[PDB]
Amino acid sequence: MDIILGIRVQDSVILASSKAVTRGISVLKDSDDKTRQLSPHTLMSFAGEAGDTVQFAEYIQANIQLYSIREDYELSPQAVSSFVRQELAKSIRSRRPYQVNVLIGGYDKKKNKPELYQIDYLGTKVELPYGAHGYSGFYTFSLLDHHYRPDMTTEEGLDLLKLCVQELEKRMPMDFKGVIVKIVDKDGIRQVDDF
Amino acid sequence: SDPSSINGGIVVAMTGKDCVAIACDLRLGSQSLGVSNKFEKIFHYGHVFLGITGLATDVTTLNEMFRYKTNLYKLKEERAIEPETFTQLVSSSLYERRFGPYFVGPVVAGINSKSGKPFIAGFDLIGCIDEAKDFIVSGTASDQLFGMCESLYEPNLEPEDLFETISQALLNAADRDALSGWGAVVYIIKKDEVVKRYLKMRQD
Amino acid sequence: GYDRALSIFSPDGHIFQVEYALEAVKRGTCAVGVKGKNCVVLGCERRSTLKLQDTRITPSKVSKIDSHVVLSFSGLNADSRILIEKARVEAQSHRLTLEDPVTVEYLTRYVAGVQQRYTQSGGVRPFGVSTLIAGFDPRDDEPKLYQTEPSGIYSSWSAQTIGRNSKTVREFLEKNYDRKEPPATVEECVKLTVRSLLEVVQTGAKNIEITVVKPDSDIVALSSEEINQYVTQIEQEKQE
Amino acid sequence: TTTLAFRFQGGIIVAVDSRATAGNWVASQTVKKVIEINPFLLGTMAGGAADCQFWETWLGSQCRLHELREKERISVAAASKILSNLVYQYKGAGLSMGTMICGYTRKEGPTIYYVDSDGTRLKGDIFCVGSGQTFAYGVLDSNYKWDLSVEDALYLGKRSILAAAHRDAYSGGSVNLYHVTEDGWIYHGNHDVGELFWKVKEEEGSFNNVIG
Amino acid sequence: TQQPIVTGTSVISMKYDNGVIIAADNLGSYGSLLRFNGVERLIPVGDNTVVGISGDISDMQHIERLLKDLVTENAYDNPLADAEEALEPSYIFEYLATVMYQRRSKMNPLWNAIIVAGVQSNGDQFLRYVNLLGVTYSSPTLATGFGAHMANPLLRKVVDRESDIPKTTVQVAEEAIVNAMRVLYYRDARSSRNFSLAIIDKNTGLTFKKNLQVENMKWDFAKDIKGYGT
Amino acid sequence: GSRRYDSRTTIFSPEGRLYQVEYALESISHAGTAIGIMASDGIVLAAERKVTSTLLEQDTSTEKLYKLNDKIAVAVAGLTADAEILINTARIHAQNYLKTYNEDIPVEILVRRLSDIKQGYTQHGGLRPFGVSFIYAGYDDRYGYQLYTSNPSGNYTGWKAISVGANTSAAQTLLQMDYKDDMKVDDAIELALKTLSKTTDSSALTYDRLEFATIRKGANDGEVYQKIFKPQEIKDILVKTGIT
Amino acid sequence: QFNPYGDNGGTILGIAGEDFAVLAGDTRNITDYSINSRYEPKVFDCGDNIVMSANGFAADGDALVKRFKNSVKWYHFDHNDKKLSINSAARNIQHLLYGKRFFPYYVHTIIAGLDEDGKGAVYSFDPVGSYEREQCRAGGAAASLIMPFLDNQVNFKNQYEPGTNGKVKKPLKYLSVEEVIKLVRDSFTSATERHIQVGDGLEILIVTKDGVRKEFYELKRD
Amino acid sequence: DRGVSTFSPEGRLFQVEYSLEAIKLGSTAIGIATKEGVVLGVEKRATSPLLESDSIEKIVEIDRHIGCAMSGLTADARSMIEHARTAAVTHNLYYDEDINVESLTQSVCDLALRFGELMSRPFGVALLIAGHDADDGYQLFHAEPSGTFYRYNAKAIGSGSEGAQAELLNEWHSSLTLKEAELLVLKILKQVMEEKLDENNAQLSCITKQDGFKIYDNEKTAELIKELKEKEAAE
Amino acid sequence: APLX
Amino acid sequence: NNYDGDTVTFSPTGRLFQVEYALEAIKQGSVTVGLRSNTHAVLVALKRNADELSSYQKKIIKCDEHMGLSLAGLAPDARVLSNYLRQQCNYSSLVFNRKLAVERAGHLLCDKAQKNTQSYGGRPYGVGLLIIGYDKSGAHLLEFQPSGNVTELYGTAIGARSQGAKTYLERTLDTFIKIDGNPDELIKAGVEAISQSLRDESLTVDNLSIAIVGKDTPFTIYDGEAVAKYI
Ligand SMILES: [Mg+2]
Ligand SMILES: [Mg+2]
Ligand SMILES: [Mg+2]
Repeated sequence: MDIILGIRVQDSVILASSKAVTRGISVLKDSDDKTRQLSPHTLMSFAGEAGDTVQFAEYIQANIQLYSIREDYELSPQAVSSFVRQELAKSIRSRRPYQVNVLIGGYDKKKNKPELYQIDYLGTKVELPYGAHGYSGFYTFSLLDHHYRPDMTTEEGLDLLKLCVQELEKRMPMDFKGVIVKIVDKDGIRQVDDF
Repeated sequence: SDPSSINGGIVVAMTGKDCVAIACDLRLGSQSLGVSNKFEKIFHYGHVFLGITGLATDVTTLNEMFRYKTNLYKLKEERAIEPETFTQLVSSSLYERRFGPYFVGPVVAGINSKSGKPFIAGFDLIGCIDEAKDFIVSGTASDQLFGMCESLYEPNLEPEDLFETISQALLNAADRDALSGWGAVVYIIKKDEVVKRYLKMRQD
Repeated sequence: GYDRALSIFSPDGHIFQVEYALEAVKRGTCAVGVKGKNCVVLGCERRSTLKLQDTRITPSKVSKIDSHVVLSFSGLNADSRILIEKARVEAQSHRLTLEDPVTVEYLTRYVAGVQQRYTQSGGVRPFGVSTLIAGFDPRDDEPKLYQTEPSGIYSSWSAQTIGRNSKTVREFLEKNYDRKEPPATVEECVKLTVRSLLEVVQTGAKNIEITVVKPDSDIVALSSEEINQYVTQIEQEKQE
Repeated sequence: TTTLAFRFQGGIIVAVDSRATAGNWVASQTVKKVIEINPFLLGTMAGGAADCQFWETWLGSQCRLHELREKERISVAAASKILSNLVYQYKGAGLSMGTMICGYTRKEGPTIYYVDSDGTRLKGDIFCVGSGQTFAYGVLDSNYKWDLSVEDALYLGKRSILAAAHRDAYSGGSVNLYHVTEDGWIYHGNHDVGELFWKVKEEEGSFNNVIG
Repeated sequence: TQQPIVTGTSVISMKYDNGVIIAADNLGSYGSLLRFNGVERLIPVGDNTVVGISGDISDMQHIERLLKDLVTENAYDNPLADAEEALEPSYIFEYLATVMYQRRSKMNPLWNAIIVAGVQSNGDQFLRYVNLLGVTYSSPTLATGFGAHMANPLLRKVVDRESDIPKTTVQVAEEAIVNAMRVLYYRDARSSRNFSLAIIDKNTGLTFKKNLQVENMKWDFAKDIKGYGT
Repeated sequence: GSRRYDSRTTIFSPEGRLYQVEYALESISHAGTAIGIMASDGIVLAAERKVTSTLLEQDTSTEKLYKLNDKIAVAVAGLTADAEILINTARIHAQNYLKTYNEDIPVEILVRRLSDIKQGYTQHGGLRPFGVSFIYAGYDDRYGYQLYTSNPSGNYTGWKAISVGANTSAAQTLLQMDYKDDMKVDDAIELALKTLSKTTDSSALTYDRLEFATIRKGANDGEVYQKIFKPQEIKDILVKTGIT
Repeated sequence: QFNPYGDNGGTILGIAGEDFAVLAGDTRNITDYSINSRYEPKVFDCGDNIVMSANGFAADGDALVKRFKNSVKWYHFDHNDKKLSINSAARNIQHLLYGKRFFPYYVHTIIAGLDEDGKGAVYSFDPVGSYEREQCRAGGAAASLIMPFLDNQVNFKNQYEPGTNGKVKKPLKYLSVEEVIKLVRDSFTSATERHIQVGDGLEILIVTKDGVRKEFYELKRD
Repeated sequence: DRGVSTFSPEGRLFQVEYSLEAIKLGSTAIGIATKEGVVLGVEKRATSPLLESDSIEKIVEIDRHIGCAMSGLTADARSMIEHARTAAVTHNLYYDEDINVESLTQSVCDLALRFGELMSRPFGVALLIAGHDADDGYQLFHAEPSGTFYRYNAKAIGSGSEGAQAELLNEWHSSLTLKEAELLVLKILKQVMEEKLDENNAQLSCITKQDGFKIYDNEKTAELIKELKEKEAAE
Repeated sequence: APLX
Repeated sequence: NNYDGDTVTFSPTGRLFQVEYALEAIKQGSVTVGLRSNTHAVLVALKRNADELSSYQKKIIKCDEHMGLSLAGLAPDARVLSNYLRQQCNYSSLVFNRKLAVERAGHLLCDKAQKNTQSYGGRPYGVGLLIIGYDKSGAHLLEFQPSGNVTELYGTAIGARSQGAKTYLERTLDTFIKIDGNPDELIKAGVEAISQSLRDESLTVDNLSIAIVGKDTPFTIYDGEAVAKYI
């Protein structure tokens, strides 16, 4: 875990997540996908404490999928993000809290709008045009403040994202082994294979 | 790792002549890192207004909790909750978590619909009601707000004048606090009209 | 807690509460399941003493347990919701632990086990419900159709019916369904299912529901006009 | 400990050392660090000896119950997840485990899952676990190809453990080799480092740091 | 988790040819304050067993009540309570040992060191130790606290191994015990001059001696000692 | 022991019926009639109060029509005390959903959960069922305007127009006769009152023996309003349609 | 603060032959620098030709042996007087130990007996239930002194055939009961010399198909 | 009404006696024990021709060395089998060995009387438990809802049990081969079954030391049926 | 406390 | 009649019919005999089969090295009660390092059976037990009835036609009580006693079940070819 980024553009939400899994002085894996599809038009990326991350992500995934089957209907990104926030808000006062930070990228089919939500392990939710967790923000936010525009295309968003990854690869102490990039839009979720 | 100063933020409330004002900044951060400049800390249930500073997760949770409770109140009582009653509800709910408290600094503001009397109140994180004729302050720049309010405030201000006083109190207090600012909102509240104004302030 | 043993044996060796639960199934609206060469079709009767109904929002007779399995039933409608809910939860729990969706046999075995438990637990009565459970196993193209009943027994069927006048439609299916050659296409399977319901139903208007399930989570419900075309075609061939 | 397992054209190689240590005291030189969960599934043991031994034999009992209930051999994914979900319940209690669940099935093919006591679960082609993992990685990474022969791959797994056994003070004793195929796992012997080192030195010409 | 408040010091004991002897002083210390002087730390159970207890006195009084209750419970529905089905020393010890280990395992120990001395029904001598940790052991001589460091060496000169037990009379054994109590008064800062002594013999039974004093002490040489060197 | 005095409230008859459910429905059939009619631009709820006394305080009274949230209401037929237990549970459930998802609860989800509670009392616990039938009238952004009913069995169904309580047979025939799909709210108001007027056991239908409510999108732009009618407003609507 | 553990010293040793097995242990029991008993046995016959010793903290040691002896008793009651094999006893003991994983028995456990083929068997355990069959194992305070000696004399480590250039090892062979007892006695006398917590007496339990036999030998008492 | 755990004047538990009547209504199940193995056979009895008979599962594996056949209210047997499998595997975990057949049966029978006012009624199913262990060899057990179990050389349960048991009395001897036992189960099943016996409405199984518990294929059973018919016509 |  | 629906109800004459019906289950059970001398105590038990293909139901159960019983009636109830005795014997050994007195064993069984006769929902035990043992006060024989009543005897019998063996032992009292230091002769007397309860059937090798405990003899059971000596 470590680097997860998110950018909401005109017609889509783009999530970028680092591929490295490090334990001690060894990079155990360099192709790890730090994300789960919650519904056809909602994607969640995650980072934090080992074990907790995947356990939390899959638990949320199961609950949203259960809801979808029961009602034969897809929950809105706003509704999913609120559910996720409440679960983390419960968790923080538990005996052993989930130490997991997440980004939720979704396309609302009723509103025809992309939506990006940032939620930390305390249950702190915010809707943003662009978001990050951990030390990633300390480089990207200022970069996005400058170059980001609200009417950008998906291709312009991907170039903006390349600029962030390049800055992280230059100034970050750790080797995070690049990123997996996924796009969320009206047609659902797809992965960019060449990044 | 001090829960009340991780996210930052401030709220201030004031009374005037047949009116009340409540105002807050828009910053939400993670210590040094500014994260959001759209995080409003003032909510309302009917005509009763609640501002909440402190740990942002608890701010959100309590809003959802008091929306929950004031909705059930209205269904059973067949009338909107008043500021005096709501103040007691906030106090009870916070004290229920005496040895595991929400890390917040709430502020109630509103006008009683029956009597027409302007009302404001403040609480500590565990429910102690602080009632005041003049003003209530809360947040990471509370010292600064106390200083500004105590000097700038005078009684029986008209809505238009009260707006200037509360705005200047918040702005100049926020600019002496690292964890507060990044925009501001002011609510002017009369008996049957409410105006909301976003202020222009320095964005550092 | 309420402890009374409600389901007990009688001198002749019968458990009347389980048998009386079957009578509730016999009272319920007819439900039929037919499986073809590459599909399963679930047909359901809807009684026409209820006009002024809102079919948009009224609970459908066939329920999705997962994206690849469906469940219909005959008997007490309220009782069925409890079984459907538990089944849906177990389907998601199975995906979570095994990292694979349930087989139709497994899902059936779970539902039947719940029904059985209510026949020897204190303070509860059996479910007044029999179910038809149909679908396709993950990465498999062989059609599956299972039946369950209040006692808790379950089994696989080439074709089966449950509910009121089910003995009549079972008679029809027994001479019209060839084991050596099942309905080769979707059309053939739906037609045989509609034909079997037309022996019992009344009118082929808004009384028959049809749901077709195909491999790889391909489930769709037929509309009124689509079903009415089968009804119109069958009657014209009958006059001969 | 040093344990590894990797995927290749001919299936999965699993290689482990056999040393147990209590501080600087060498407790044993003959520990079985491959647990024969069942004829089709192997588990490797690193970290707490008891923790690994107890819960992986328990895992075998759960896998047996699966095939009795479902009339079908358990998947590598499902087997690994039973173990990971188990240790996750104990998270924070102080369990110490670094394991690798290795197996071959029809639906999955050759599969390796890394599972540890803080709840991590990772599918992957190559993993080295233990106090000498880094030494094993060095040899393994600089010499691994998917197209390795069953013969060559067996040697590389053996040679990698030997590299760690030599450098890591807390790794040694002997090498235990396993080959995992569809048909199941095949044992490829116990190789004492006492004789194996000098044999490899002489025949390969490596280990020049050591006084010959 | 506890800390002892009012405490009793050494309990000492040994086997002889026909039975066992056990002794302990009558002091209840309160830290460095020698608070209570009338404290009996030897407690007989029936006419064949004596339980000697050191450590926390509040826990000792709790154990007294347990042993008292054990005698009552054993008498229930038991026509042979004063004969074949009477309480043996081995039964009494195992019960206490069970309790001590259970209490340490709940992290709430009885803060004591206990020596059970007695004679079995077949005439065999019984002498066994148990403490707050649930640790148990047996030996021809047994002692707690300072007694372990100073009494055991003296008592082992009389009975050094099993074969010395038949060769040791009650007169010689008692003489060694009384001598050991004197040495403890010389050298243990939480000991008193007053003590109790009990003899359990297979022929003459239980003899309980109260209000004994340490006597024949050597102090005269103190007058010749002047200064600390020069 | 206590076995002797157990009525066994959750068992089957030889014919496969639930005794207590059937007998609870028989109780509901004597309760004041309640009608629900769903139009394209709103929903009407109409209910007859049980034989009124002239000294009953009519304006500050609530017997038949209850508010669950801002978008959903129910008409009651049966034991009022039983209904209020269920109503409070439904109100709480709606707020739990809003708290969890930050969205108003869909109508069916609220109905299903309330019906599932009724079902439980027929299958376990050894307690008598709730002697209550509901007509649910509500709106959400998925299905728009919706009418449902639930009964002591815990079975619920959707409707265009439906009656519960007394004289449902006669009331349903009359609704089936005059109802059509393109109907407006004001027409539905007239149908609801006309139906009660003909099916009533009283001599003549008056304002003091009625409760009335509408759920329209008649507010200002794309939002729903709940109107629980006042006594004087019922008096006026009764004159406007020419019943009195 | 109360410390629920203690150290009672002493050392134990198990060796397996072809058709026999021995489990030896000194009889000294200690706390700190004091002797509690010169003869307190800690090697026990548990029935079914199984001998056992749990060395370290004696209270935990006695509790474990007590529980295992009881486990053997109930195994007979529940399984028609079936003989508990050494491998089955070993697995059972693992569950006894691991049952207290989060408040462990502070002991090193060794059991000895015959396997189901009649061949000598020794099993050794860690405090929390990790176990392994071995030809040879020393446990307790002087384990570090004795174990490397056994590696050299039982398993013949570091010994090569004279004249072979260190090419051919000295080959492994089973030792007679006479030879094993010699190694046990010499191991303990050496440990007695160089370890303060070891001495007083040595008790050896020998297990054959005929039963369990005992032998006792004096050790230095200083 | 009356208590569930009540005794009759004759000294029998009403509910246990009534559950025995339910077992008499069940389909036939036969077991025969030999020195070469134990054979278990059952009548499937499909209620309708449309029912796919291969899904009827009345013979079941408990462990590799223990099998099980059932008769009566077969749904009740699911939790009994679940307990048996757990008991067998748990014992292997605790003791690193196979569990004795008798000890397995005793564990299942402990559930039987755990009913009253625990479950609400006794089980309405009888079990034939067949297996092998090193101590007592090949064994067959009849487990009732009374909590009682007898060991048998041969045993029939179900509707045609009294007739089939009388036939087993004459036919069984201590030198029967496995093949002889297989034919004998088929013969006696054909005699007591309503419908004509074939590979689809009957099922065979066995347990041997070497290969463990095995349910036979429909192809394998069909040949044994054909072998049986030829041998009866041959004299 | 045996490690691997 | 109206007072036998459960164990919590007294009849007008002060009877507990459910306890009496449980007593009836013992009468239907197969005969078992108990007798003792001053040195040894012996149990003899006639085992019963379902048919010629079945095994013979085991009647005797071991509780400790020095104690055990025989059963007549519901066998599963005996298993529960014997299991309780095994635990109580075991508790005495682990806690007090003390062998449980046979008299205390009886008192414990009495109190366990009693609680099942005074509470709603439960039922009485449907089995009778003959407990033999050797403790610190010599040999003992006890008779347990599920009413709760436990009785210490020189000899007795329970089960069907147990009156014959009970009459025989009443005549033979003076003889068999003085069979000290001779196990085989005490068994012979017990085998002759149980023979007075036989009708149409005789004692065979897989039919007879004998158990013995004494001064220098742990509780051991004899079945199969080991009882051929006594036929
Ligand atoms: Mg600032
Ligand atoms: Mg700044
Ligand atoms: Mg010394």
